[PDB]
Amino acid sequence: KPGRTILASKVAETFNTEIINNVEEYKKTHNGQGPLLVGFLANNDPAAKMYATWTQKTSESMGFRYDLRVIEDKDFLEEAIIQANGDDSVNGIMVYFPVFGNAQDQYLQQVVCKEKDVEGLNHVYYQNLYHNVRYLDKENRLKSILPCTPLAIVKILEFLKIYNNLLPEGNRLYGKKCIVINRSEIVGRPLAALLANDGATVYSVDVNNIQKFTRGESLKLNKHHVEDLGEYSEDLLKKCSLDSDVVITGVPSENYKFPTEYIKEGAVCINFACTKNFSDDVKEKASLYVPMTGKVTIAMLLRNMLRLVRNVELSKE
Amino acid sequence: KPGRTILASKVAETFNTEIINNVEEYKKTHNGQGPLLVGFLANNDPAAKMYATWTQKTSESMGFRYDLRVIEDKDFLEEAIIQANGDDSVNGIMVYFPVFGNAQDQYLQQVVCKEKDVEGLNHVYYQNLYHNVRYLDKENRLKSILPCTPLAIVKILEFLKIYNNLLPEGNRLYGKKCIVINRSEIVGRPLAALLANDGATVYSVDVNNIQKFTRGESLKLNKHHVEDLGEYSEDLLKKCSLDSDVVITGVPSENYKFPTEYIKEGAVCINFACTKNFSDDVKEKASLYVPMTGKVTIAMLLRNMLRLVRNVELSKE
Ligand SMILES: NC(=O)c1ccc[n+]([C@@H]2O[C@H](COP(=O)([O-])OP(=O)(O)OC[C@H]3O[C@@H](n4cnc5c(N)ncnc54)[C@H](O)[C@@H]3O)[C@@H](O)[C@H]2O)c1
Ligand SMILES: NC(=O)c1ccc[n+]([C@@H]2O[C@H](COP(=O)([O-])OP(=O)(O)OC[C@H]3O[C@@H](n4cnc5c(N)ncnc54)[C@H](O)[C@@H]3O)[C@@H](O)[C@H]2O)c1
Repeated sequence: KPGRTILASKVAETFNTEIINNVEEYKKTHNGQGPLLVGFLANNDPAAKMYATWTQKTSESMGFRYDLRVIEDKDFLEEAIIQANGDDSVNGIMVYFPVFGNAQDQYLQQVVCKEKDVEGLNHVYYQNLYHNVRYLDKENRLKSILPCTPLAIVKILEFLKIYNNLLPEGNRLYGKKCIVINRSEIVGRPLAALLANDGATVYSVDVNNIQKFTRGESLKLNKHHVEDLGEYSEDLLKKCSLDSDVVITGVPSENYKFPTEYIKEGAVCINFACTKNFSDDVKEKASLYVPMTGKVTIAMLLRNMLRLVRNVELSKE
Repeated sequence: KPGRTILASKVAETFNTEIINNVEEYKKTHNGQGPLLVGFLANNDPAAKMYATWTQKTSESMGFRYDLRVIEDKDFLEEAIIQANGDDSVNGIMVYFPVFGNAQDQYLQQVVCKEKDVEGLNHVYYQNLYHNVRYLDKENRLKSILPCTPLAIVKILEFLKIYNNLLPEGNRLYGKKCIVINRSEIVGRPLAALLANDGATVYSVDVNNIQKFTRGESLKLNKHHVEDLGEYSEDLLKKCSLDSDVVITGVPSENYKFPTEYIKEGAVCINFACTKNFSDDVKEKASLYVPMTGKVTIAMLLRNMLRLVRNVELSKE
């Protein structure tokens, strides 16, 4: 029996009602105006532009004052971010990567004012995710947000009902096997960790080697315990994936193909890469298939902003 | 006439007297004990171990309580850093890269407690270097340190007398042409920038393309203006280098060779890569030749620590 297909939009539909209401309350207190979310586009990519347009329309639709400040020359994007940080009118900032396409982007993600960083690119949010820190302040008022991409995927699994919503917080994924074909510091590694923290065993795939992320094994630090595995062998990946009942993928290659033999029956497949790295025939094998995150990522990024704003008001004094 | 050769040690000799005296004053106030500098070694590299030993002996020699906490499995190095951050006894922390050998190391460099980060790996010090910020606080008490590697190279040039010590601060390199064969976010890019900020025109070389870093061109941000150049062409590099009277190199390849034809007569050559990327015959062409930074980097890293400590006492209330 062929597997169904769930669109990112359908998942995002769920959050609309929640997000909207939060914005309305904001509008009251802030004399009719909603929060100003700025988006920096500094790359010449049709896909990025398309996504940017999506974020634009979706946010405006909800009631956000969205501004898409496009930069010509890469190096000035930084400067733009600086004055934007100081711009009180600006309530949230996001950057459309790849800007430079290397370490620089990772530098830039640390330039955005932490309080306004809606995507959760700032290092602090990453540490907190790895060390299971829920808040920021001592008095537990300011809740620490998580980077939208992995947070979205999680929410996707929650929607798909994989997260057994009958177990205590941080263990809903107990008896589950997951595999993430990506270990990028921006999404892959954090995603795998985030999953493992919820109970599931994770097979983290990388070009060089594979690893097995599991629950924290220390008392000095509540961080996921990594179990290193054999060097990247094609047939090895197969074995790992076959055991995994949940597979996530995010390889940048526009011509990547995840062998459908690897997919286990009933396996839930999710792709976050801006490209189609999944082989079409995957439908009959996977129980559920989500072609691309995108729209879901946007919803999270938005609600994250709402949390940041609430945090600003919460830390106003 | 063949060019001379200056050893990193000889340069570091200069700072000994300064560093020592600062430590003695510290010893008084802190009942005979000097500052505790911890070094995390988590890589299986003969060179790194050798360097670690050097830092160990040099610091102890000066009067620093040096501890070399070696970690077996990479993933636990992080945890070690955390408890070390909280360890009040620890006055400074440094990490021996490559730990993981990828993005992770860049993640880890942001895990070290900013106040104890002696090498200047933390993002804040990088921003300040790029935005010419001298201090941290509003009242201009806490001076912001710069990452030891590029800071060392600068000090090397200051020693070599390239920095015309008769011009006002931040313009001693005015009529000088420099080229940096490295654009790593950790050293290359910051170094080139740091140089340009002092007046000199910089040719930043990368595997993909070359660029021309120059003085700040904006009023909204005091950041060096980058002039992008043609894609990396071998004979192009030649042209750039020929104009450059000062050449710095840091390519990781143990078998790299910088064609001596590129070197201009009287050109000052410096290498910071842990490997010999310079062709031996370079002596007759270059006016001065510094084989490797190492020892100088250590001295800076040390004095940086002294500044951090002074900053801690300075921000005690
Ligand atoms: N949907 C979104 O909102 C969103 C957000 C962030 C990232 N992304 C996607 O993720 C990509 C991130 O890649 P990057 O720029 O960090 O590049 P990179 O190549 O440095 O990292 C890619 C990661 O995937 C791994 N990978 C690459 N080829 C692989 C292969 N053949 N087999 C197994 N693993 C492989 C790499 O080892 C690495 O861990 C982006 O290009 C984008 O397409 C999408
Ligand atoms: N002496 C010290 O204390 C110290 C400190 C930091 C770094 N280092 C050295 O610098 C290296 C940093 O490299 P990385 O790990 O970031 O690796 P990487 O390959 O990601 O970056 C190396 C940088 O040099 C450039 N480069 C590489 N090959 C080149 C070539 N053939 N021609 C021109 N440019 C080239 C790359 O484009 C990049 O900008 C280290 O391996 C180490 O050897 C030494």
